[PDB]
Amino acid sequence: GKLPVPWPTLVTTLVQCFSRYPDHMKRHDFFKSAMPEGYVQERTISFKDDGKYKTRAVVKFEGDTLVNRIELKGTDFKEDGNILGHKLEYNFNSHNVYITADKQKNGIKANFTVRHNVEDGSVQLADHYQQNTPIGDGPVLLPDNHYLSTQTVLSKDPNEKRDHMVLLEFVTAAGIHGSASQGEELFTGVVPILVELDGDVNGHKFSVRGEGEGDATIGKLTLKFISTT
Repeated sequence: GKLPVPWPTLVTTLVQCFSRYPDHMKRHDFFKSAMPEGYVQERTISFKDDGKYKTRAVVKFEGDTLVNRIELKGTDFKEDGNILGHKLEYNFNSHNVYITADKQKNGIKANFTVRHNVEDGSVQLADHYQQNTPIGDGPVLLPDNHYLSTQTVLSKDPNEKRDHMVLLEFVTAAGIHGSASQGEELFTGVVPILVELDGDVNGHKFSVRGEGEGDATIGKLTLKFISTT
């Protein structure tokens, strides 16, 4: 049934291994280098003047499919804030995701602030702190400082009765001028994606399933998400 939080607030949680890394930046793509065993992605997302999401995801291949399985816990939300009050517009701004190497954890950190347009013309900030750690023992690529630049469109399937989100997204790496990892080569074509999210926000339980595909050569995601609550 109807999600207890707005769909746009879940976009960042719902596969940065599909980012387009230009040729001169291929040695800085941690995300693909960790595949197929994958990485743990953790965030705290602080909704300013409101509550927070804490998320933990395992992103890895299962056969031909790139799977993102997430547990999301939301706390400290206001009953008539922009999130539980469903006051956010159905769209998604462009952001820069600033990445730094975390040499101690053999992974990366990222920081960025999402801007969610509110229906009254105000803006709801969602401040993201992110950490990714590889699951496997094999070498990974630890990047120089750079960012991912995003572009997203949200739409609906006119034939879908369930609460859902159709998403199209393009992401390119920037901020820095043969394959740089074996894991990079698992992304050379179109790759099927499965996303499974289990959520609890202020005791409102929900789940989301997404399916679609990624084309990392052009930085493109095409996914449809359904509330499986």
